[PDB]
Amino acid sequence: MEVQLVESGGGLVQPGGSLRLSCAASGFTFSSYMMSWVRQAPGKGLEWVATISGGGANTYYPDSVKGRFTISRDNAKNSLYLQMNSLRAEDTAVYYCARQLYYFDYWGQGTTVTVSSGGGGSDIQMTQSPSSLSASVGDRVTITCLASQTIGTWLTWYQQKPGKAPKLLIYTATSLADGVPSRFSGSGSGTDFTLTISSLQPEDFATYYCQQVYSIPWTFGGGTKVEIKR
Amino acid sequence: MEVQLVESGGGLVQPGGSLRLSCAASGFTFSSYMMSWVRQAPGKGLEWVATISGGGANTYYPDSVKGRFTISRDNAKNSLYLQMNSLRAEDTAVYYCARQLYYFDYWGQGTTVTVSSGGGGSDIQMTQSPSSLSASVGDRVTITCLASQTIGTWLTWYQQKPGKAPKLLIYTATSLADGVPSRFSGSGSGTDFTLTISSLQPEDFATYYCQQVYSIPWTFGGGTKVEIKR
Amino acid sequence: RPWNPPTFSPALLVVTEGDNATFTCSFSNTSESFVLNWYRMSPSNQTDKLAAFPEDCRFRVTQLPNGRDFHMSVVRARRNDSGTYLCGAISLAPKAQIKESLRAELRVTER
Amino acid sequence: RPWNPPTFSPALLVVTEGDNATFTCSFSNTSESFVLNWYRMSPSNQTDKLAAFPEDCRFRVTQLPNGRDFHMSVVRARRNDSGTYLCGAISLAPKAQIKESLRAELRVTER
Ligand SMILES: *[C@@H]1O[C@H](CO[C@@H]2O[C@@H](C)[C@@H](O)[C@@H](O)[C@@H]2O)[C@@H](O[C@@H]2O[C@H](CO)[C@@H](O[C@H]3O[C@H](CO)[C@@H](O)[C@H](O[C@H]4O[C@H](CO)[C@@H](O)[C@H](O)[C@@H]4O)[C@@H]3O)[C@H](O)[C@H]2NC(C)=O)[C@H](O)[C@H]1NC(C)=O
Ligand SMILES: *[C@@H]1O[C@H](CO[C@@H]2O[C@@H](C)[C@@H](O)[C@@H](O)[C@@H]2O)[C@@H](O[C@@H]2O[C@H](CO)[C@@H](O[C@H]3O[C@H](CO[C@H]4O[C@H](CO)[C@@H](O)[C@H](O)[C@@H]4O)[C@@H](O)[C@H](O)[C@@H]3O)[C@H](O)[C@H]2NC(C)=O)[C@H](O)[C@H]1NC(C)=O
Ligand SMILES: *[C@@H]1O[C@H](CO[C@@H]2O[C@@H](C)[C@@H](O)[C@@H](O)[C@@H]2O)[C@@H](O[C@@H]2O[C@H](CO)[C@@H](O)[C@H](O)[C@H]2NC(C)=O)[C@H](O)[C@H]1NC(C)=O
Ligand SMILES: *[C@@H]1O[C@H](CO[C@@H]2O[C@@H](C)[C@@H](O)[C@@H](O)[C@@H]2O)[C@@H](O[C@@H]2O[C@H](CO)[C@@H](O)[C@H](O)[C@H]2NC(C)=O)[C@H](O)[C@H]1NC(C)=O
Ligand SMILES: *[C@@H]1O[C@H](CO)[C@@H](O)[C@H](O)[C@H]1NC(C)=O
Ligand SMILES: *[C@@H]1O[C@H](CO)[C@@H](O)[C@H](O)[C@H]1NC(C)=O
Ligand SMILES: *[C@@H]1O[C@H](CO)[C@@H](O)[C@H](O)[C@H]1NC(C)=O
Repeated sequence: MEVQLVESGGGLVQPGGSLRLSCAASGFTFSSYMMSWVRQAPGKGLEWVATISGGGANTYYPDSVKGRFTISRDNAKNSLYLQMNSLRAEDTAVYYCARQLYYFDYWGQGTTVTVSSGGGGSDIQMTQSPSSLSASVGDRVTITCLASQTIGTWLTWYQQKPGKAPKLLIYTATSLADGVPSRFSGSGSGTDFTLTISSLQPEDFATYYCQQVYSIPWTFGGGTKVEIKR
Repeated sequence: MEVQLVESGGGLVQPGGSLRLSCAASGFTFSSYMMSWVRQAPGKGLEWVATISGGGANTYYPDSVKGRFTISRDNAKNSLYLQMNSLRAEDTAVYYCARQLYYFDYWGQGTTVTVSSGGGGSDIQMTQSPSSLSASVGDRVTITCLASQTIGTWLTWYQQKPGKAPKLLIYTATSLADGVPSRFSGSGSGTDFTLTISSLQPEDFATYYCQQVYSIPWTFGGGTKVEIKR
Repeated sequence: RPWNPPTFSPALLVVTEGDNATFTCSFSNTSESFVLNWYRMSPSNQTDKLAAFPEDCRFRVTQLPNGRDFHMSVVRARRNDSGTYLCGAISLAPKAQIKESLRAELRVTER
Repeated sequence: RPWNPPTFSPALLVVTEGDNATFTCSFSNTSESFVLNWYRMSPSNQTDKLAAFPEDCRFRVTQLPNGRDFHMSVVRARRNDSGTYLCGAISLAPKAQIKESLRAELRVTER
């Protein structure tokens, strides 16, 4: 035949999405040439993204895509593939496949992949307001946590002392875990929740997280760190 | 008898590598409680990674690790496992195993997983000559490329006209690709390279890129746009 | 009867812009004959009165039912809301006297 | 002896600061009796001579060996080097005479 490279698979995606690109070849001994994926941002220049040897036994990626992108090829079908996982805004580009020698020999006309900025979450996003805090021993401390959706009372409060693992403080947003002092208070339902330390103590020096266990994925707050001045 | 969870398996992995985590349980009937891995990257907060049911019949994962991670439990050995495939630098964290009902009551003290690359800043960077230029038909244009390191004569020149894929012009920095007019010329070796157009023609309206093929990552230059000016 | 000034916790608040920054003025009042003020140090050291209890829309004071504590919050805190704040107890009691609290800092970081 | 003035390419150079900006003045010369001058327009809009072939330090002219073209370069080009540039052929063969080029623009972009 005549040498030919045709790309397929492009389209619009949201950040964190998945996309798989196909490049089909003809007109040369496909199982002998290195194959490549080179991309170009909509306004920027060219950057190489993946390469696979003729027999498929050798792969090469730049560091920006290692762990996300996977180049593969099926020599029986004379096609080349690129699996793009957890797409970022930096991945919006035209994706060409190119027969690779010590140069890039033939280029396909490329497929277009557009990573939107659409969709915020799709998971319940927790928001802790105070976000860092320093009060003297005996003060009253208030940490608020805001849920994007309604979670009822399915809200958990964790305390992580320095250098140690998180510890269960309060579950279902009001009930107290065993071995926890009474100065810790929990309240709220639906979207607004509050953790109250009625009288700060040096042993309360830690970082506090909220967490909804309503639906998957179970999401945490950003954490509120509590220093103690004196 | 106290409940104890002990994690092992963390280590240094290169991006795209693989790692397996263990968690040894004791102090409760392991067969009837849900187990889960929660991770925390350095300086950041908590995020949930995987969950297994008590009998092992049900698994749950967030979208960021689906297909990559596989949680498993051996109720005979009272142990929990996390198989981590295709690791990314974002996966660098301390991974805790935890007992899950509708809160994480018991936490292990965590094992550290680090995903990093030693490539750092040993990349070859290519810069190109006038960033853009505007000459008339028949003028003699000259374009330069510069390499951060010595690359011998492993330099390539490409021509990209609007809405089209790059076309190979010059390989090994002096040779001329098939079907390229004799007016294109390439010079240089080591660090400084030059592309010369002996007589600008209307069909030379394009942007020109250089590219080293000496060592990965195969990097391109910023390009030089050549406008046939009014 | 010497009555002690209110306390203003926390001494430092680090809230990201767009969120709610809530302070807590605690006052163990001897009488019911008092009002509360919330001040902010202007660059000229002039204590600028933000809000009062009882009573701008962004500066709200709410009274907690425990009869001791008050919540003083900045709704949708802007970045230049960073500065020095304090609460103040005015005594309408047999003798009229103002007693300010220890000043505290508030930082508003960027998103 | 009617002879045409030289040409000065490219008409617009857009160089990042710190690089080498290279113009190309081409002259189809009737004789060997001539020199070349590289002018830059002042804010007063008349030619300031930078360098001449044959013979500053950051303005070097070289004779491309094709007997037609000359490379006139700005080494380590600064930001304020942007302006209007041109070349001029000074014939010394009978009737000394100067014929300027078409003016070309230089733009230096900041890093
Ligand atoms: C247009 O101008 C070019 C450029 O001229 C040069 O640059 C300008 C600025 C002035 O400084 C001129 O004086 C310069 O010459 C012309 O280009 C030159 O043309 C001459 C004509 O031959 C070239 O000549 C010589 O040099 C070479 C070595 O480089 C010698 O080997 C040549 O020959 C001798 O030796 C032969 C045996 O070995 C013998 O048979 C001969 O009798 C002779 O003795 C010769 O001396 C010169 O190299 C050219 N330079 C360039 C850069 O091209 C061009 O001719 C002009 N055109 C017109 C129509 O005037
Ligand atoms: C210190 O001050 C508090 C608060 O004083 C109040 O606020 C200041 C700013 C001034 O405006 C005062 O004028 C206010 O009183 C003291 O508390 C108050 O004490 C009252 C009895 O002396 C008590 O009584 C009345 O209301 C009862 C029902 O309360 C309803 O309203 C309150 C809010 O005010 C609410 O928390 C509650 O849940 C009810 O909805 C009623 O049962 C009584 O019979 C009486 O009619 C006030 O409730 C109480 N206020 C608060 C906020 O606690 C305190 O006594 C002062 N201490 C000293 C030592 O003087
Ligand atoms: C930021 O605050 C507003 C309202 O502020 C409240 O007053 C403060 C003194 C504080 O102590 C908060 O707990 C109070 O809620 C929040 O919005 C409201 O939501 C309720 C829902 O029932 C609604 O009826 C109100 O009209 C809302 N008011 C406003 C001004 O929006 C808002 O959600 C808070 N945001 C964060 C991130 O905390
Ligand atoms: C920018 O140019 C300078 C000097 O230009 C050279 O000389 C002109 C007359 C012309 O022929 C150009 O094509 C030449 O490249 C380069 O300078 C180096 O200068 C040092 C002295 O400081 C000298 O030791 C080196 O040998 C010179 N290198 C070369 C290649 O000539 C300079 O490297 C150029 N910079 C860039 C970014 O291209
Ligand atoms: C006045 O301002 C100075 C700094 O200029 C500060 O040290 C001092 O505490 C301020 N005093 C008051 C009452 O605001
Ligand atoms: C703070 O920023 C707002 C803009 O959101 C502006 O209107 C106001 O004048 C600023 N105040 C000060 C003291 O800078
Ligand atoms: C250009 O800037 C340099 C600063 O490096 C200065 O010395 C020089 O005088 C300036 N020349 C003009 C024409 O602006």
